[PDB]
Amino acid sequence: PLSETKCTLKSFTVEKGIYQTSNFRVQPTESIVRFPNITNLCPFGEVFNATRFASVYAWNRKRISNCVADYSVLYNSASFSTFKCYGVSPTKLNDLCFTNVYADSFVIRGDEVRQIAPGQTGNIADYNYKLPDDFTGCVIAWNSNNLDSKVGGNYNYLYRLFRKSNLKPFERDISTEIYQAGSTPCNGVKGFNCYFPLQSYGFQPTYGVGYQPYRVVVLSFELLHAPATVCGPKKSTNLVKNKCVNFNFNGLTGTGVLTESNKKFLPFQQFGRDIADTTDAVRDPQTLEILDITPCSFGGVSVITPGTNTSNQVAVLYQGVNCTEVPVAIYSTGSNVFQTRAGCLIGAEHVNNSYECDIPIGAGICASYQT
Amino acid sequence: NATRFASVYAWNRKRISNCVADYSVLYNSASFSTFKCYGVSPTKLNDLC
Amino acid sequence: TICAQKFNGLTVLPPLLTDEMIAQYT
Amino acid sequence: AISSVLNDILSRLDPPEAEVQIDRLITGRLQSLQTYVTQQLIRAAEIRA
Amino acid sequence: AISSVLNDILSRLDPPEAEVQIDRLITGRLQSLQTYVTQQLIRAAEIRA
Amino acid sequence: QCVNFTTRTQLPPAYTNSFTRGVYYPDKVFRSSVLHSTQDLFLPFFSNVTWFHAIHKRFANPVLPFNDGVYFASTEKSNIIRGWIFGTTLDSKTQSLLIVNNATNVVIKVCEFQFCNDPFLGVYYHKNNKSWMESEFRVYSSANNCTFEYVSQPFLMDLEGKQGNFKNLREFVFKNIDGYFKIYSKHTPINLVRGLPQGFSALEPLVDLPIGINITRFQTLHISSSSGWTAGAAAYYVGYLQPRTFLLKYNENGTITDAVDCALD
Repeated sequence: PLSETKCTLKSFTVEKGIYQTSNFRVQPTESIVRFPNITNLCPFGEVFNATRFASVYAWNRKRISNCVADYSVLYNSASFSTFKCYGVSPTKLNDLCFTNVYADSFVIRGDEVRQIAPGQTGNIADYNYKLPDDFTGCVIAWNSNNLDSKVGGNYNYLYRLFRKSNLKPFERDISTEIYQAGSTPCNGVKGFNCYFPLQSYGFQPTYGVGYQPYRVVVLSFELLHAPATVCGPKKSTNLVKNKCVNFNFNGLTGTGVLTESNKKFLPFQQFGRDIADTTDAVRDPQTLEILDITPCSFGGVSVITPGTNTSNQVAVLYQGVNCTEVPVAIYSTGSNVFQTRAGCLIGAEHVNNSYECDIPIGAGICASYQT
Repeated sequence: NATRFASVYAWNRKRISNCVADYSVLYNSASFSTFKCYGVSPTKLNDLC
Repeated sequence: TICAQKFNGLTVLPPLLTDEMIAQYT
Repeated sequence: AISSVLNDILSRLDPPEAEVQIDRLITGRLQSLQTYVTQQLIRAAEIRA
Repeated sequence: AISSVLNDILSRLDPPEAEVQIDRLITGRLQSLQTYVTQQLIRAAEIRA
Repeated sequence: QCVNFTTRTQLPPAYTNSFTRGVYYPDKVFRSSVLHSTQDLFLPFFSNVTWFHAIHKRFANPVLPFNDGVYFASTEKSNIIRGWIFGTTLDSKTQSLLIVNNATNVVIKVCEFQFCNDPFLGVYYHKNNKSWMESEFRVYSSANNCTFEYVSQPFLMDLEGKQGNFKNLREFVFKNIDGYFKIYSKHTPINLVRGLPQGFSALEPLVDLPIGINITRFQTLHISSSSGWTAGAAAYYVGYLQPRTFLLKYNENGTITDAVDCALD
């Protein structure tokens, strides 16, 4: 600590006084991981390995809930031509928890895939499938030419070429109403400057790379704003109390000391907040008990030193710290320990005889180097 | 709607001024294969000076 | 005539003259 | 930033995107400390007076 | 920013592009008014003295 | 089964002052001894709530619009009101929502229902055991594609008794937002004859079902020689939710005890 004061003051000589040095902070004893004991895996075989997808004008929307995800099977699959996320990293998906998950499944031409991304425009993004500017989620696609292409052209997949106005994010319009591009009104099936609104893709095995059919699944899930229904493949650990721990309760990551709380959460409630609108209590997601959350002790470290021209002996004040914490941080010899109202004072001898103040410690206490 | 345009090496340059335009006739017409803007949105042309 | 403050890195230091020491000078 | 909580940025984004979001929190939290210290220096002059 | 007028930013950039320039104008003007209030607090001590 | 109910008196629509009612817990977070400001779709304080009632002579089951979510309340004796119809077409062209609050639990079901013009429920009186038993649900003629179904936590509610004034106040909030249909509820004891009770209590959330259907209208479900009946006295109130900022007061036990409407005065 004397070399720490010389370092902090940028000087090889230090005058008699009390100087601030790197803050004391009690470290996690162990981690805690808690999630509900759900087992069944999500419908990723029925979403990504389905026999066929719908046309882009009638894109399918499947709900994924009450299941465990395994995104290493999907991301590591060589069949996927792109697996690109816009509000999460693909490697974080297995280390992450999901509120609501929706799979949007449809087929488009590889040249049109460029319009599926958030913030885009053009006939696909404008008339059949738009993502929001701040889209959080992942776009997954693979070449399906062997599955969905025919030598004369598999025209069974359609898009929307005509529409009265542009559509909003995640709007789906299946309607086949005839569109009038000219100012003159029309009736029946077709006429001058009057068009059928949908158009078929020219899906042929002779098409160049980009002109071939790609199957697209877009995961448009939401994070950290509602009760979770899809989750990472994490095993729940044992739960401990009366110790400083790195806890995680259904994604509630933090470091603190857990204790049994008297806060009466209502049947619909799971997390408890303080006047500052921050979490101060949590109900365990598997065992229905409420734990009071308080972070570990920490504060500045003050070094008390006579002059360098006097002595190399120094004393250390752990500000805002209960003495209990010192042996926990196994000066650990002690036999000079004393709890002051400023914090835990170590390396200094407590003397009952009152003297005039020399080096100020705080809360009525002062130190000095004496015989 | 002119009868014919010039060769691209001698492209014609006509001045449009002291008049009111109606860009809904051009943008909404199905006869046009390309209507691409690069410093304005095609939807803004009718709400623009 | 506090807990959240210390929990967010805010530390309040005690005065050198306590509420009795200030009253003793008075 | 996408979240006020540094752990929610680090739990969702890699080393490239997480630093971009965290720099928003560093600049804003840094401005909040300069605002607090400026108000405390100006109020300290009132208490000195 | 591109322009100090917010209507010029809104009438030009797309919604996703305008947020960047608007953030520059908001942050800058937050510093402008913060600097004003700071100097007014400094001068307030002079007039109070 | 479906029957055209013609026995009823025609009166103009009545309105009453909602003192401080229509507040609910907007989130699932515990708070205590704090003042928290929040904006959500609540019934505005001191607003004109529309009044409907069944008498002797009266039996209100009309189709009413459902705009931005609706506050429902019921002043009751003898448990006569038994449920609600929510939907857009209500005739099997689309899905529709049926909610019934029977003697034991709340049941929620979404089908391509073909509803009756005048729907009602029925109870067997003194059938052998000498106890009144809910046994009839004459509300829809067909249900072609029942996609969603939910059953609440069970409870015990009686089907018998007679009193000179209304004793139970049952309050509900129904919202249909971004495909998620939310139900909030609270029960409060009262001593009133024919007016909206003066008081304050916050509604606890019950269930949030992702039903994904359009609800634009609703219709009440009341409990009853093949037509004509005596309607047991019961009354309910309909108000529409508005986006309003409130300052909420949490007590030591974490219960909202008071609230301030930021646009009131």
